[PDB]
Amino acid sequence: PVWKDADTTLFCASDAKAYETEVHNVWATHACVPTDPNPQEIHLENVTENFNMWKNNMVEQMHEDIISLWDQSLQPCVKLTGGSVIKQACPKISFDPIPIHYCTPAGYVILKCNDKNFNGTGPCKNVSSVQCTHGIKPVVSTQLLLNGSLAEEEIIIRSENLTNNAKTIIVHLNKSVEINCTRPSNDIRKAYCEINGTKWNKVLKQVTEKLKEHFNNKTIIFQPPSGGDLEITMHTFNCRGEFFYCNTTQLFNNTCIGCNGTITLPCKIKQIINMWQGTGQAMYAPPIDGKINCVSNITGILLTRDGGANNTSNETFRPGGGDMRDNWRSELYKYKVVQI
Ligand SMILES: CN1CCN(C(=O)N2C[C@H](CN)C[C@H](C(=O)Nc3ccc(Cl)c(F)c3)C2)CC1
Ligand SMILES: *[C@@H]1O[C@H](CO)[C@@H](O)[C@H](O)[C@H]1NC(C)=O
Ligand SMILES: *[C@@H]1O[C@H](CO)[C@@H](O)[C@H](O)[C@H]1NC(C)=O
Ligand SMILES: *[C@@H]1O[C@H](CO)[C@@H](O)[C@H](O)[C@H]1NC(C)=O
Ligand SMILES: *[C@@H]1O[C@H](CO)[C@@H](O)[C@H](O)[C@H]1NC(C)=O
Ligand SMILES: *[C@@H]1O[C@H](CO)[C@@H](O)[C@H](O)[C@H]1NC(C)=O
Ligand SMILES: *[C@@H]1O[C@H](CO)[C@@H](O)[C@H](O)[C@H]1NC(C)=O
Ligand SMILES: *[C@@H]1O[C@H](CO)[C@@H](O)[C@H](O)[C@H]1NC(C)=O
Ligand SMILES: *[C@@H]1O[C@H](CO)[C@@H](O)[C@H](O)[C@H]1NC(C)=O
Ligand SMILES: *[C@@H]1O[C@H](CO)[C@@H](O)[C@H](O)[C@H]1NC(C)=O
Ligand SMILES: *[C@@H]1O[C@H](CO)[C@@H](O)[C@H](O)[C@H]1NC(C)=O
Ligand SMILES: *[C@@H]1O[C@H](CO)[C@@H](O)[C@H](O)[C@H]1NC(C)=O
Ligand SMILES: *[C@@H]1O[C@H](CO)[C@@H](O)[C@H](O)[C@H]1NC(C)=O
Repeated sequence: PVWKDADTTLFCASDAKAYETEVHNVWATHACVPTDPNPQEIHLENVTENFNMWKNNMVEQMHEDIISLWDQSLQPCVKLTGGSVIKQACPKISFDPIPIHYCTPAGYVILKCNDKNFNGTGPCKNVSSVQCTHGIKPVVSTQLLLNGSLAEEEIIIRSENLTNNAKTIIVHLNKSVEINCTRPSNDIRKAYCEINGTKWNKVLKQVTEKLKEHFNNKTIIFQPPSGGDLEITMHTFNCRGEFFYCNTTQLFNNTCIGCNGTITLPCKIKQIINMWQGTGQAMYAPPIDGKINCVSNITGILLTRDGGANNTSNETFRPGGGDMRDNWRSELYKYKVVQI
């Protein structure tokens, strides 16, 4: 019953249905094992551990998989990679991320912080031990984190160094905000997302107050990104295979804290993407026919605070994204690998 921080090679578990053609099911059928049918965590009594979500290998462990997963599934007609043009087959596929678990091999375990207000760094008091993590959907997105877990109590602000403006801030919402995005049946690339103005605005209000506590009640200001390539300037995600690019100016720019209706963001489905796995562009074919719809829960926000504001009374925050390791860090933050 003693251990030390260490890294090893993990394996995955998921409930992939062997028959299903959906790319995540297929990727998990041949690369992951069946989920533990008999899990049991082991509370360690009055044991206090330290965690660090910004420096956790599990996150790089998951990243590598999703990159492998996307490489063998979601695959472009043409891939441009620093002066190369590999052409390929690019058939429309079935895409809907499932949860995947991360388990340790014999000789190690994962420590799971259960402080409902854990921020991801430092000390944790109620510490549990698990063999595998819970089911995590590997949802790829910028600006908004969708379909994830929620914070159990207060909205949590996660960062490696709040004081360093270069380090990303992950907001962990305690209440989700539904976001419905549709590309109507037959511009075929035109689409949009609908969001409750009231709900979203109340949540953003609350978020503002949280950041207030972390930044000496200094005026909090939200704005959209200042410069970017579209993947970052817009809220980007994949819905049923298609890459959606939505303009979130109406969430971070009306402030509005008579505005309380249904926010409607304009989006566009882009065949040509700047990849997240590695630098390069990938070009897909045009969209599939019929209404393409994905309703998702917004569960977190990726923010970047402005710099050089030290001499003012304001703090400016803009939605960020691009590095997916932060998206995985969004769910894995409470886990840590220790060798027995
Ligand atoms: C650093 N590391 C290595 C290479 N990367 C880049 O160069 N990126 C820059 C690029 C614009 N310049 C945006 C990229 C991005 O996020 N693409 C993206 C694609 C599809 C979806 Cl669905 C999505 F949500 C996002 C991030 C990845 C990060
Ligand atoms: C510690 O977390 C575990 C996980 O559910 C649970 O027993 C309870 O929330 C906490 N226990 C105590 C004694 O606080
Ligand atoms: C969410 O957390 C905030 C604190 O940031 C709190 O005021 C609010 O009541 C919480 N709401 C829910 C639904 O948990
Ligand atoms: C996280 O919590 C620890 C301990 O309470 C604290 O030292 C650290 O500053 C916190 N980080 C943030 C971003 O709140
Ligand atoms: C946090 O950022 C500030 C500003 O760059 C820096 O001076 C400080 O050393 C950072 N904290 C740590 C622990 O490095
Ligand atoms: C989502 O949007 C479409 C089109 O506006 C609508 O038909 C549907 O009822 C909305 N809600 C859900 C849960 O799909
Ligand atoms: C938006 O959510 C609020 C609760 O915050 C609710 O009163 C209202 O019915 C919702 N709006 C719509 C159009 O469903
Ligand atoms: C922020 O303002 C609130 C006012 O409700 C006050 O109670 C609190 O002490 C202030 N905190 C800081 C860090 O300025
Ligand atoms: C998003 O829409 C607003 C208008 O609502 C526009 O000013 C802005 O340029 C758009 N964003 C981008 C990156 O084009
Ligand atoms: C929103 O901010 C953007 C700056 O990127 C700009 O289009 C616009 O002036 C702002 N909104 C309003 C209502 O002025
Ligand atoms: C979120 O989950 C819903 C229900 O499982 C799904 O229909 C939707 O496609 C998911 N969103 C994304 C972006 O994958
Ligand atoms: C969206 O949120 C509701 C309530 O927070 C939850 O019951 C539901 O499972 C969430 N959807 C997904 C796809 O996780
Ligand atoms: C802004 O303030 C932080 C901490 O107060 C400091 O670490 C950082 O270097 C400052 N930035 C500039 C440009 O002075």
